[PDB]
Amino acid sequence: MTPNIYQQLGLKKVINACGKMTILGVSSVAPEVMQATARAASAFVEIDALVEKTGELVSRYTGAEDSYITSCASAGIAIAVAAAITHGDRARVALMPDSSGMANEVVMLRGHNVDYGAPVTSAIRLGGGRIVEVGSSNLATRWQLESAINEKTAALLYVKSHHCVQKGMLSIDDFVQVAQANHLPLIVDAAAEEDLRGWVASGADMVIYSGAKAFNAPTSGFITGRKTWIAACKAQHQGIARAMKIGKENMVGLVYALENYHQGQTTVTAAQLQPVAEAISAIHGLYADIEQDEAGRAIWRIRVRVNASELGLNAQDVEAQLRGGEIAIYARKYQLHQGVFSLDPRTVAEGEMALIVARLREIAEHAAD
Amino acid sequence: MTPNIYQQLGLKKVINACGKMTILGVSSVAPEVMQATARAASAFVEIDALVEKTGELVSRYTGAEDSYITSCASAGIAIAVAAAITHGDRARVALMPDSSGMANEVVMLRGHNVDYGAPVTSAIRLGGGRIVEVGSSNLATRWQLESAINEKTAALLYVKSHHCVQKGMLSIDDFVQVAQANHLPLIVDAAAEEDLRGWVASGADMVIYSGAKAFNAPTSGFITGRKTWIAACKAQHQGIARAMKIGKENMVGLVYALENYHQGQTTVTAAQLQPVAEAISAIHGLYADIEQDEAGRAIWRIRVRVNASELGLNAQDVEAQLRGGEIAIYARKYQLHQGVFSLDPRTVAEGEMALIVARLREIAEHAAD
Amino acid sequence: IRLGGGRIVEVGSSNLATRWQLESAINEKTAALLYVKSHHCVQKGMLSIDDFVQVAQANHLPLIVDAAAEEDLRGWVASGADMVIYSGAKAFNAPTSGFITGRKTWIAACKAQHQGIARAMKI
Ligand SMILES: [Ca+2]
Ligand SMILES: [Ca+2]
Ligand SMILES: [Ca+2]
Ligand SMILES: [Ca+2]
Ligand SMILES: [Ca+2]
Ligand SMILES: [Ca+2]
Ligand SMILES: [Ca+2]
Ligand SMILES: [Ca+2]
Ligand SMILES: [Ca+2]
Repeated sequence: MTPNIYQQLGLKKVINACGKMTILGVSSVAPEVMQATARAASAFVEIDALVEKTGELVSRYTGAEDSYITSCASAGIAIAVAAAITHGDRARVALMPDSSGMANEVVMLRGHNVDYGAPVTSAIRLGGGRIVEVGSSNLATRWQLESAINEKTAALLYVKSHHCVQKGMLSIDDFVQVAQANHLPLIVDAAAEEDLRGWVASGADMVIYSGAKAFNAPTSGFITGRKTWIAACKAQHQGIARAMKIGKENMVGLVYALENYHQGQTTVTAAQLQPVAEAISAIHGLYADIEQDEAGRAIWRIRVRVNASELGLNAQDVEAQLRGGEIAIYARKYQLHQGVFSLDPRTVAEGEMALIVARLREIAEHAAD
Repeated sequence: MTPNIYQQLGLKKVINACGKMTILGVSSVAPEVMQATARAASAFVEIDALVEKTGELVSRYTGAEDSYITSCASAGIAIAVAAAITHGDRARVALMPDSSGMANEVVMLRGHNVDYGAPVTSAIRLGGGRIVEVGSSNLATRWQLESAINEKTAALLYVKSHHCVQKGMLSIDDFVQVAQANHLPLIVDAAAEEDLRGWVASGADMVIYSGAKAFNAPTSGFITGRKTWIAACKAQHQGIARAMKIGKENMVGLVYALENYHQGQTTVTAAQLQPVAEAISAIHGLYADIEQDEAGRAIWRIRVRVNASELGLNAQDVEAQLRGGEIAIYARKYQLHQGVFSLDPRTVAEGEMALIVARLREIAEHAAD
Repeated sequence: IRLGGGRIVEVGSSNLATRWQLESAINEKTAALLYVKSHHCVQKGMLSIDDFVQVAQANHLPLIVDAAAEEDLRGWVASGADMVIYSGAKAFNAPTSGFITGRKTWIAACKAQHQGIARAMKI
């Protein structure tokens, strides 16, 4: 392959087969999307008019009243909290994140206090919020959520993620009901979610997505929800949002990435994966098969099982040599203890499949057995 | 002209003749720079290796030990303060911006407390800093700077800007001497500055630039300085810097924009401006002449003076109709009270000069006199 | 200001000050608004004397104007300021002196200071 730009700077060529991981650059933007960004970058625009129009265009995909584009989902969380605390008041916006003497408590489940590389507490604290944790890490009841609300509460936060505790937690419906009964905004963190309308439709006031993670967009994120609260988010441009800046180029890039996602994307069919699966199985000690997501639909992956006796290496040794090689090959390390590594083709580009098989055989030949 | 992407979204075509203004998108990235960004966006990379290499490449232009790329200059200020307060300690990084019980005072001149669309206080406060203002708005002595230092002081901040009070303030040398005498880091805000080496060479520990403003780069900024303090800046990726994210694409874009700036750029010569100046003077009531910067070198601009009696409109009426027209034309509004507006050709692209002259005549014809 | 018992509340930045910033600084602890006319002050980007008069009269608070070097005796009183301060030596080549001029109700409160802090500022 012709060397990528990172190879030209002295870095390794990376093959992504794990997923949208922040340690590898999150996502690969489509070339059609980068064209729209470059044309936007090479021209001036009235930013105030761009903010409204991009919010209007993004809202067409989410079904909310208005939308606001941010630099990332973490910035969306900080802005959404600041919106709930300041109500858009220009004086309070300049004070953030020193919310002294204001209603600044953000109520969330303890099971949702998650670390995605950085603690979700940091994003909330940047917006001026003070975290109030509800329930235990394994169980949370509704009366615990209702008792946590008092005159200092500024917002409720619901976090949707596989990082969160999956059982024993309250439903999104419980948060909506408690929030509207106390006349408080409900904020939803759906950073990796691809469902654009489901979280807004549930009655949440502000929902936060990450444009890079889910929709393979240039570095971006957006808040979508009620126009009154989105307006309070926009007011943060004179405050904390000035440090979380996204330019006109990536604002446009997100919009075209949403349209590129809405038009549809041709996912890799199972028929295409089988030739790659057969080649890996030919290697001594490696057995490869195509597997749909055991708990998910419309996702095909190549599961590879390693026999230490035949190959001479365990699955941990294979995965490490895949990354450590001259071409950094990142596979899924979930079931590595069980002797299995898997390949997610969604982040794999054309031809990259063949290179992974070549490295697998080279690792086998270097066993020398 | 073929409609730009913003025109396709329903927005006005903008002609920039004022300068790098945040209300118009700051800057126009060079097409060669956008190519490097698109290739970077369409590929994965080990971010940890990219952070070091980009810091090394940026440091070649500034002469500092190391460098760190940020989303904007405001993010660089927040990170630099957090670096001075946390010293890179992972526990303190997670606490920001709640720097309770730490040395968190940032000492700066009151004459440097400026508003660039957002108060510089907001960026400092996001990093955990508490502002300590030195001197008055018109005068600041050295003993005032030395008396402000105590065991709670975390850093000294020097702000370079035309927004700052120009006379009566302390020199950069005074800040360096006081900072090193108390063993405290000196932070310099040089967001719009094009001098990459002068501020680092003066002995400042961390200097902050804006990649978009000065070097016509995609949305970016960087901190450059001593490796020990830059290391404390990098440590903020697990804390407040997670919300001020810049992706791999604009990280590369800044590096290629610095090389595109270092190779040199062909500035518009005075000979090229004269045809445009002559056409404007042909209009009744308008007198146009080329003028070098009265206080600056190597900057040519087209100063246009309006005669209300002849034209029928004052300079304020002309400037407003330039912006309000179907093509938004932004001129310099500094001496508009004196009956003069000027045209800065640095942000004007090829052919855009001719369109401005056409609108000027249309405004004159619509006088109907 | 501190000799008179005041605690300073600063509005805006050194280069820019908006009206909503001026109005937000007013609260139940506010005792007066102060406008300073001088070449020492920042010229561009600051609020006009009219903005201070309107905000002061909207909160029933006294507006104080420092016009020490000003030779305009009537212009600052005419704008509606409650107390305007001049320096007799600076502008009118007088022996060491100064004066406060303004509304009779507030000048009376100034005269009342002769039993207090004004005993140390004797003319
Ligand atoms: Ca509201
Ligand atoms: Ca749902
Ligand atoms: Ca072993
Ligand atoms: Ca080789
Ligand atoms: Ca250190
Ligand atoms: Ca210098
Ligand atoms: Ca008129
Ligand atoms: Ca027409
Ligand atoms: Ca007057």
